[PDB]
Amino acid sequence: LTECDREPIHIPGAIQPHGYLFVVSETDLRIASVSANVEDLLRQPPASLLNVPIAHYLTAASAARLTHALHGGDPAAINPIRLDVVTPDGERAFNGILHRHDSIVILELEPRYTNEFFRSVRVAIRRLQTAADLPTACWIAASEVRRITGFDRIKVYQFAADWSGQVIAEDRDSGIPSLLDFHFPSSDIPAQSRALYTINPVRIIPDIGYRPSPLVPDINPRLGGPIDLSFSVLRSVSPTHLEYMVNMGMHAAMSISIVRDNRLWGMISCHNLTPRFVSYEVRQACELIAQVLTWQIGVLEEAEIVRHSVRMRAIQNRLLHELGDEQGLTAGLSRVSEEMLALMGASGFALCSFDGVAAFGRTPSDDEIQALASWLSHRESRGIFQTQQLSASFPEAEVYSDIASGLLAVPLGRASTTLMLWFRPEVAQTVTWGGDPHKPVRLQTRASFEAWREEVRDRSRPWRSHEIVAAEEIRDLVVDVILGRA
Amino acid sequence: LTECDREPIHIPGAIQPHGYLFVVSETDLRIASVSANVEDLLRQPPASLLNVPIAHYLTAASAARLTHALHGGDPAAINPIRLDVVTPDGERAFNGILHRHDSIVILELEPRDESRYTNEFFRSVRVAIRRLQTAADLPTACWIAASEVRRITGFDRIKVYQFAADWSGQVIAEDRDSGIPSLLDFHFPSSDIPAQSRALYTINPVRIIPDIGYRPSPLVPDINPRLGGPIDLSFSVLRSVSPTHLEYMVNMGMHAAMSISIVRDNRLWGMISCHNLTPRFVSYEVRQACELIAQVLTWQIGVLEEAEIVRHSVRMRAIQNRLLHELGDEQGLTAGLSRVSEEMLALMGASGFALCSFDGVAAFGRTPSDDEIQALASWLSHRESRGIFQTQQLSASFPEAEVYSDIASGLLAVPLGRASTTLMLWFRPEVAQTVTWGGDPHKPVQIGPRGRRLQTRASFEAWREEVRDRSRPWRSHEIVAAEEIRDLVVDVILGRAL
Ligand SMILES: */C=C/C1=C(C)C(=O)N/C1=C\C1=NC(=C\c2[nH]c(/C=C3\NC(=O)C(C=C)=C3C)c(C)c2CCC(=O)O)/C(CCC(=O)O)=C1C
Ligand SMILES: */C=C/C1=C(C)C(=O)N/C1=C\C1=NC(=C\c2[nH]c(/C=C3\NC(=O)C(C=C)=C3C)c(C)c2CCC(=O)O)/C(CCC(=O)O)=C1C
Repeated sequence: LTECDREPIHIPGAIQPHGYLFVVSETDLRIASVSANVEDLLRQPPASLLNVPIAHYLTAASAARLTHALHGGDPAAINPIRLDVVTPDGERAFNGILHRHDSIVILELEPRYTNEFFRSVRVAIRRLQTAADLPTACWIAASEVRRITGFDRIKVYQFAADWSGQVIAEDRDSGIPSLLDFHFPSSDIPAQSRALYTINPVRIIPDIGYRPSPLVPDINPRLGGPIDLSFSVLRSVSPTHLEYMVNMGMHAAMSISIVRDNRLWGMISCHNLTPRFVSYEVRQACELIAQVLTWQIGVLEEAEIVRHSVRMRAIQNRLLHELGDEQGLTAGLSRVSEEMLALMGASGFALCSFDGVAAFGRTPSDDEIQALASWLSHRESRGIFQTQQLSASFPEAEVYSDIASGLLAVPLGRASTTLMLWFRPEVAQTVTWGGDPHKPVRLQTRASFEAWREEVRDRSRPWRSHEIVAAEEIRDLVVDVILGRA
Repeated sequence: LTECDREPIHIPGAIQPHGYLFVVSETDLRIASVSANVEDLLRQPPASLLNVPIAHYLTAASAARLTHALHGGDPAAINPIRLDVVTPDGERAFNGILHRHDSIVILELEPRDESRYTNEFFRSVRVAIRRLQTAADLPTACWIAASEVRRITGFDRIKVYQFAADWSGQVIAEDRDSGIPSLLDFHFPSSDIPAQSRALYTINPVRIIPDIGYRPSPLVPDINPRLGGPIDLSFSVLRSVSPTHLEYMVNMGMHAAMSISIVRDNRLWGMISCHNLTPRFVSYEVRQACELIAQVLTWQIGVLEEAEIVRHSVRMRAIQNRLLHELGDEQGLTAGLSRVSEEMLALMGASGFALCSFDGVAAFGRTPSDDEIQALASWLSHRESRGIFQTQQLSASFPEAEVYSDIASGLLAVPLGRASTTLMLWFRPEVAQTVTWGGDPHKPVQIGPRGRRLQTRASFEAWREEVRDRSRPWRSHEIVAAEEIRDLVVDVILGRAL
């Protein structure tokens, strides 16, 4: 497990030959380190070229652009820089991808779009923005990716709390295999890969079986440690993970992080049969989709709540009056119980006092919710508690599996414990993974990615964010009436 | 027309007889005043009920439901309240709409118009909302709110009306039943919803006139038991409205009207106006969902705006890049602009732009003469603002620009510094557009019998006008790329101190 976490993926001393790197002390822009693969391009030796002014390499026009872009700077949205390299053959040019990190400066060379193009992306974005829900937004995101990257398969993979994931949307060309609901374990994106991706959000491997060029030399020329190659686009990628890809059987891979409030939310993973490369530009457009999709994630969240303000208004009104006039509160509840229970996805709900309990629907008896309450107190919040699987973190609960696998708990008090608990019952479901996910490898890639299935119990259906808000708006009501009457 | 503005619509002495008003001195909730039409429900007469336990008129449960609602105090979202009124003739059930104002309590009773609101209804508004939220652009979204409103209120015609800088507006979306006359795109003058109306509508967002030919029951009496003045029915739903307007409506062919305000950043943005040929009433519960649609619509306007921006990062990011690299790297900034000009212009949606200092001018595209921009910029200096300036008709505020109207009626002026010495101006040329009106907008009223200024004009047929002197509207997103372009010019210029 944690052995997977421990590799340095950021320092390999190597790259991907579909491009050419350089490191520079900037003052006159002297090549402080360069990559092996350079020789096929200028036909000269390798360490010879160290401490050499880059500029005589660059057509006049080009060289000047480089220098400016460095302090060009506004707003470090200088990439890509169109360069032309002076050479033995004659006129041939590049896209240049420059960055600074750890007091050294890196420049990478990569291969070189119209009014028709922007429009393609504009409409990508429109569709995404007008998506009705999250599953649908993800799909639009997958295909618009697919459409503009020409890849055989796009997946939107979203992390679960445990850093296991699930492919929640896919789009593939006719005659390409599918991973469309598959889960995969945390081993698959180790804690370090993950954390790198949270700040470097796009990466590509245009041929998964590349010829790794190393660096002449591999040292930081101004701080003298290992070269930290994190924000290099050409940074050669862990061999571990590499065979992994011939295993899936895809001869190219790209992926764009989905980052949401600085926590990685998921990835767009992209697979093609033949090797394939697409220009920086397209990856940029991809990242801009990925971005929009991230933003949408929340607007869909706000929207889902609104869609449901209506029962809510109505129910408030009823609930209000129906509790309003009766000579008991506890009574007043019973009457609206069902529509409420129905509003929440729920089979039952309790109110546990220090001094008793009021139970409604499918719940555990009076004795044991007070047990449940007692337990709730310790948790490292006095805010809402929620889960689909109670017994995961409360093994005393495996018994209510049948009727409370899922619990929503809302305190009335600002930090008081007199609570409203909503229960939901088990719902068995079947999840499919890569292979025996109890056998994910530490060592190399596991052999197989064919569907493997597993029967989960003691778990309720997920709590939707908006049902939570209604719990709250409901506590808000019982709170008021509870107050109004002393 | 400031007299049209002076008619005080919140102090009539009457209500609309489809409902019954009250007002109560509050402890024992004794009745302090009522409307004439009360007579029809309780064969007794006004004064026989003045100052009495209102609850004497209610069932055990209703009275308490009311009383418990008197400090209901769950927001003021207690409305409507099921009241059951005891009567001579058989039993009578009302929707009760309680509110406080001018130091008193007012209660109104309106017809319950589902004896049950259902699960089918909830889904209908849910899908109304989903649609409204997934709209592609402001028009479509306006339209959606219209049809969905239409689906649940059933009125023959639903309009979305959007106000402009002068309090004229135009119908920008409409949905109607077959064979109902269309006022889509019709402009209307500010006179038609006069200032005071607008004000009330800004703080009171829904109103209905279920029959435009009603017999206004007045109130016995019209004295506030705590303030003794005339009674304020501002937030009374039942409030008999201006008769000026009432005539507007027969003159319009519609014997019922409901309208929900669209209120955005505490300014009246527009109205959803609903019209039916023959009278119609719709229940409190139904108006409330309409208001809910409007609010979803109100919010959606901004999401739409934001969305329109995001959609345009790409030309932007591009021009940004080509710019940085192409424009720094040419040995003039002037020279740089020269190049990226058309794309810029194209992104800007503009025929021309310049960069005048106090000490020079750099013009690109089709612009005014240098002398003429040099003067624009002086004038721009006296304005009391230092931010973006925008007009579709420059000559309206700067009449000396009439001359260049043909090539710059629209100006988007954006300052480099906070010191507004040197600015980047974008030009757009007058454009022909033909717009159509309610009636002639040049006599928006006529003198009524006895010599006053309150008659609605006789007709709302298309009147058309050719307008040639105003440019294309400056769009929110366009302004943004201007700001962004500015930001780039700045770096170069800064970068190049020396
Ligand atoms: C503990 C070693 C590893 C096991 C076992 C394993 O399965 N992976 C292991 C290490 C790494 N994976 C790296 C990158 C990476 N992994 C994925 C995994 C997926 N690709 C998919 O398409 C899906 C699901 C549909 C999954 C779960 C991706 C997308 C990536 C990023 C690159 C890409 O595939 O496009 C990785 C990082 C190496 C590095 O970046 O240097 C390691 C170490
Ligand atoms: C200055 C005298 C008035 C003229 C002339 C006039 O046209 N209106 C005048 C006064 C009032 N109008 C009132 C309410 C009101 N007006 C409108 C106007 C429109 N309705 C439409 O559908 C369109 C265009 C398609 C327009 C321009 C509306 C919508 C309303 C609100 C009621 C409704 O929905 O019909 C008014 C207020 C009376 C009150 O509320 O007491 C006054 C005084």
